[PDB]
Amino acid sequence: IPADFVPDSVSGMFRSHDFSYLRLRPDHASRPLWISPSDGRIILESFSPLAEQAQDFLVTIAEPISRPSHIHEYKITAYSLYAAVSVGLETDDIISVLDRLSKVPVAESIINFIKGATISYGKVKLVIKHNRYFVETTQADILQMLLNDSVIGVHSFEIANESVEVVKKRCQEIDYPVLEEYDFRNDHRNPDLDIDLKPSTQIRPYQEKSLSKMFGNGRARSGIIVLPCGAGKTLVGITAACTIKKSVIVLCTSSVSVMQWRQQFLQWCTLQPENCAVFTSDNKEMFQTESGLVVSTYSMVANTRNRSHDSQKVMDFLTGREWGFIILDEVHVVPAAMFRRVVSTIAAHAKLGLTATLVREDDKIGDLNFLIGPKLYEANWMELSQKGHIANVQCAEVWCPMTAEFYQEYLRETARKRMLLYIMNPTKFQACQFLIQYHERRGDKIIVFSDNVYALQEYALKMGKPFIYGSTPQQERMNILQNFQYNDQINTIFLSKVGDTSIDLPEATCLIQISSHYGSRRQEAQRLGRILRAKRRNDEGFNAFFYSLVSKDTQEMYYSTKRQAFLVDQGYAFKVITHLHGMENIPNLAYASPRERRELLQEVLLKN
Amino acid sequence: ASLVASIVEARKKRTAKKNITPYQRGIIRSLILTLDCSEAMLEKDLRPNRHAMIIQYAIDFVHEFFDQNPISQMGIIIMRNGLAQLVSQVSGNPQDHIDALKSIRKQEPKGNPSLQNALEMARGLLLPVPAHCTREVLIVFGSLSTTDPGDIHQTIDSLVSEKIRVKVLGLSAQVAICKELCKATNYGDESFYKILLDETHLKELFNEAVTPLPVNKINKGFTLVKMGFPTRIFEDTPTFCSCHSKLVYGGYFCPNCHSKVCSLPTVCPCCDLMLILSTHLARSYHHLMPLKTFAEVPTTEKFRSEDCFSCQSRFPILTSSRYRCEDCKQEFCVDCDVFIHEILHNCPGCESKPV
Amino acid sequence: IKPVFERFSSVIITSGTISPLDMYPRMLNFKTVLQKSYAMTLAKKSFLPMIITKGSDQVAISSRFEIRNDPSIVRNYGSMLVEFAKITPDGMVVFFPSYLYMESIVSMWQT
Ligand SMILES: [Mg+2]
Ligand SMILES: [Zn+2]
Ligand SMILES: [Zn+2]
Ligand SMILES: [Zn+2]
Ligand SMILES: [Zn+2]
Repeated sequence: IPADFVPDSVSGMFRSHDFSYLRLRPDHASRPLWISPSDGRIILESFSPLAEQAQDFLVTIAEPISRPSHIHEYKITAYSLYAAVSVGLETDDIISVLDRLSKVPVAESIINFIKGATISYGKVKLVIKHNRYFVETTQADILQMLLNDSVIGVHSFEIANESVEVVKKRCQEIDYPVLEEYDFRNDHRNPDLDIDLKPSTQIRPYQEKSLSKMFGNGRARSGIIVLPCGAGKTLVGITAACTIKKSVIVLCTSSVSVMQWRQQFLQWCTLQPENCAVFTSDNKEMFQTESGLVVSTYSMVANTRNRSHDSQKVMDFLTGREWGFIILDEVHVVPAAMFRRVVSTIAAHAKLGLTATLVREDDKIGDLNFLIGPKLYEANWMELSQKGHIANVQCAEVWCPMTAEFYQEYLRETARKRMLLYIMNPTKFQACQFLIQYHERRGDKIIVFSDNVYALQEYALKMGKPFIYGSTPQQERMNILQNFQYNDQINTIFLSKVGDTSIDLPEATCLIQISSHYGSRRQEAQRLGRILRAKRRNDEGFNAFFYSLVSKDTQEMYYSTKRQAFLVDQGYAFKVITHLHGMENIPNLAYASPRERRELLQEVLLKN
Repeated sequence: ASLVASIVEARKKRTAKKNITPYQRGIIRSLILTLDCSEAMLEKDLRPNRHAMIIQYAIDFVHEFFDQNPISQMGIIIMRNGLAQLVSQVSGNPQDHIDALKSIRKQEPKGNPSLQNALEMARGLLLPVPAHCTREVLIVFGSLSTTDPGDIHQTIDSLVSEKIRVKVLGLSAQVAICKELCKATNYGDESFYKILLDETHLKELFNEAVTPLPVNKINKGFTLVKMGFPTRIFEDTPTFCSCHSKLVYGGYFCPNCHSKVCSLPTVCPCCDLMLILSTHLARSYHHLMPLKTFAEVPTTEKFRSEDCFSCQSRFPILTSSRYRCEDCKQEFCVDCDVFIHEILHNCPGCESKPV
Repeated sequence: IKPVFERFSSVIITSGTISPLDMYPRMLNFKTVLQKSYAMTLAKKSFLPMIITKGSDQVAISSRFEIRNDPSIVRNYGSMLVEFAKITPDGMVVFFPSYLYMESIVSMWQT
């Protein structure tokens, strides 16, 4: 507080929130920045100068809380300041630029926070010499304090691979973080891989920014890069591999993703299909070349329950290979306990994380700081939406009025079956039937998401068009997928948690949700990203269409609000629709007669 | 530093309007706007699409043309699917063509253009037109090509022989055949094949096309024309009209054959003679009596007055915004300069100054 | 050129697209009295050259006979051929390096 700040009569609910004690600079017209020192928040104008230069700086040193079109709510965090000094930045420069572009005097607590969040950059480093995690620090000053720490037990010494994660968490805790910047040009102990950036690949500007933020020194800075759906994370990884030119391993959490990224990699880089050996229960071949790649999903390394000897040979081979680069695509699942064996198993130097969503239910997402590193780059979602790099969606949330026909049983149903009982409302069937009619009238490919296989198959059978879920085999689901894509008999399909994420299905510009998870925001966000990567995200007059059929009179409204609040905070609003269009103009309605409603009620009473 | 750019832009603008001339300009006009409604104007490339904005701008063009020059008839023929379709005969009532254009609103633009067919039937529609009427056609075009049944050059020669001019407002860029049309029809002038740069420029171009055009000395048709002022009645009884054959409370009465009509400025249906009011003929007198431009006096020199002569406001003070009417030796503000030069058509300083 | 040069002295060698000037006396044993060019004293820009190093999908293109039957390069070539055809008002010309290269690529765009 640069004032006396005598408490105002209107500042009672302003529990240290009345931010008028600051002496506002007369350059408030030009400068775009406020500071909120009560919570560390930052208030940023979208209509004053210096904001274009300050946007990347605020992303680097701060995190945004909320970014609508008019005012961006940012927040300096120690995580973001560590990311800033890891990119290469410092407290004094941050304070100087902040006072240069700030309308307001710089707060003492913020000054102290940025002073504290300055790391020993360059002091603590680790290298791998013949699959051995050598902790090579620049001084014995590091060795004294680290041996002063009880966990541990120029100059380089060994720390065990499972102990590497624990000691990385510990050194982050004592705020002595390690930078992992591989000198792949200087290191020739690893086999260099003759892969070249083909002229057929040219890079987007924000992707070039993402590379150069972690290629500022020419070394590969290890961390996270968060890019939206369809941004070209495969292209970014291909460019990083081609400019590293070493043995590289990338694991993604689907065998379909294994197939698709293997063909993407052999397409847009000069690595050879001989050098790429694909590992799965389809085939477990190995490449015998000095340099190349072996791809598998996380399952064929995590599992030890039912493993083949050829799988054992392959995992032995990858254990033997000292890789120079690792990318954990869809990094939201690898910090799970059966999945966080990556450092314990794979000897790889540079650790990059590419994913769409950097959020989850628990705090395992912050473990990537001592698993792979901080966020090296992020692309602004609404900026790419207006840039056409991702889509523009007219989301329409459908508040289906609850039928008492199903509510009478739903209220007296037990808890494990209440969910399946209120998913299956005949009014919801009626609304879905007219919505499918109306969007096939508009000529839009529609994908329907249900959390339950029986509800998915019942909706699919009432449509007369097939279903795909997690228990459907791969051959049947791809047959149904190609039937949907090319065959005009299959105009719409019925997808599930194999369709929510980790697939490339951007044709469906229309999406209707009949069910979802209880509170998993990431499933809903990935379902939105399924159509955010749509092909017609660039044409004029485009707005994608998202629909969520949710039953009234439940907790499902609060559930959907919880699942949607991340997208609302992103900028993907959820508009209110209760009275739909064309409710009786459709002649035939699914389970329209009350006898039909009681029929479906006792049909689902057979299970519930 | 924006005022220097505004000043040099005003200088480069005023270099074109330095020469103001009292050319003989056509009053008995004959304007045709043909419309293409093809696949090209289905592009949403300009918001919302080219078809919608040309519809709206044509509405405005009809209004402006009938307001400024009510002494002409207006015909519109649409182009669609390799056929040119007449939708609006030449008429004195703009409302007919307004309704026709409203029909054109809801229908769908599609097909390919044929300037040969379009201009040929435009010629045929322009055939039974009296000598004093100035036959001229506005053409809008969005294609870069034209499918045609036969030659265009015979049509060009015939149009030149029949003393009809054209002006092309192309959409995308220049088309060489349209340049050839404009040049050969327009005595070698290149001031008729115009391409917009945005929708505001299109608006300005339409406003430019509203104005009457000068005529040539060699194209001499100086004659008289018979005219008749009618008389309006306000009768108690409804009476049958001659034109639409229905009961009318009021209506003008024919000065010659004493019939009655329903609208003006129109020709008689019975004695077949044109009927107007003196307001209608005086409407173009600003074109007949143009206004000289007003000069800003320089900021360095001594000033006759420091506040505006006409609107009575203080002149603002780097440069001097005192637009002087040399015909009345009074300086004025920019707002009054704009209003007198565009909306008004007289200089009140010259009204006060006795001659 | 030896009969020419040794039979006539007042011989003028000039063109519009000769560059570099010295390479022709390099390749042919002759010398000239002065070697200079002329710059374009242009009031405003009238010619706009572009170097297309990449297709619509940021994919590079080349005319190499080995990679000649590449369908993606075909797709790019036909792509901007179509685009320039759509935006070209009056007249446009295409210059391939070889006739066989044409015959192949035109027959399969015909496909
Ligand atoms: Mg699924
Ligand atoms: Zn009448
Ligand atoms: Zn009469
Ligand atoms: Zn004035
Ligand atoms: Zn005057």
